[PDB]
Amino acid sequence: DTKEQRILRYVQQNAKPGDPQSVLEAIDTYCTQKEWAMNVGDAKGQIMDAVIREYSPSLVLELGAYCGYSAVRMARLLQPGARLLTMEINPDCAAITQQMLNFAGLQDKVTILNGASQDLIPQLKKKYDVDTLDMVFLDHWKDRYLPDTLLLEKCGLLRKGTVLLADNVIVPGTPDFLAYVRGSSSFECTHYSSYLEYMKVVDGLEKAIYQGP
Ligand SMILES: Nc1ncnc2c1ncn2[C@@H]1O[C@H](CSCC[C@H](N)C(=O)O)[C@@H](O)[C@H]1O
Ligand SMILES: O=c1[nH]cnc2c(O)c(F)c(-c3ccc(F)cc3)cc12
Ligand SMILES: [Cl-]
Ligand SMILES: [Mg+2]
Repeated sequence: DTKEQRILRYVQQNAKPGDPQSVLEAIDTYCTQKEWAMNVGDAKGQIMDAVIREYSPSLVLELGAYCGYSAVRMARLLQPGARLLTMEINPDCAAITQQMLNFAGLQDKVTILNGASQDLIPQLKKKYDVDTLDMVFLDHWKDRYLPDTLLLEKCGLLRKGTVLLADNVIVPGTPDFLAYVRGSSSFECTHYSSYLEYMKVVDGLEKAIYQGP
């Protein structure tokens, strides 16, 4: 078995079905005590929670699902009828994520799409009936943050006030993306300093609010 299978089994055997908080706590326990994994984690997760509560987004797009930790984190704070779409290139992880969400009782709020972000983003309007996004969580791969931001804009998926929230802007780091959004009059940016999940290593999130062309 894989690390990701082991995380899912741990949740299944140490959390309560239908209880998102118990799922997050189980994942965080496993990943602190047993095996590190690239979940956004509790420290940065608390910042994400504060952002989600401030904006109450009706439609969120996540890039990079992994085991479903961040999807659970966000979806448990969505209002009735609000929705999360999450894109995941690795089919084994897409299946873990789906099972994680099912266990948490969040499956009605989330659509887990198996494919590359750069291939799926251009299909959101016609295939997935999206108009514009209220929030984007970028947490897939550092080198895709800038290209996928520019693709989102090309595809007409951003509106005035769309919130981009980017993980790992310090470690592994996303220098092109940061230089771009911080230098562009089309974004208003704020940095939230924190720590790499499960580690005493500095990391941070960037919030970049789209301001129109
Ligand atoms: N181009 C791409 N499109 C979609 N998924 C991608 C991708 N490149 C990498 N990924 C996926 O992005 C994930 C990064 S880890 C995601 C962690 C998750 N957001 C959490 O905090 O719980 C991996 O599962 C990886 O397979
Ligand atoms: O590739 C990633 N995608 C999404 N999130 C990540 C993450 O949160 C990480 F900490 C890391 C990471 C991996 C190894 C390290 F030594 C440090 C950070 C990687 C990713
Ligand atoms: Cl943490
Ligand atoms: Mg990350």
